[PDB]
Amino acid sequence: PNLFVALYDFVASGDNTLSITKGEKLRVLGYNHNGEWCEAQTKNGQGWVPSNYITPVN
Amino acid sequence: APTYPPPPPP
Repeated sequence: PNLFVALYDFVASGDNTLSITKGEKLRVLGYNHNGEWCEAQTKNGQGWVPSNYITPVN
Repeated sequence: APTYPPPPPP
């Protein structure tokens, strides 16, 4: 439901952002005020990633 | 969340 998959690689630009790899699964906690950033959890930790870089799976 | 915009997807 909040289970997602990464569409593209994203390299953390610091400031509480999280690196993710295409194909990786994430759990989504929420979004920032404009929906552009998504706060997510993966095996590598927790942080903000682009909302457009991920999508629900299953 | 970051104050700047995220990169656009490709």
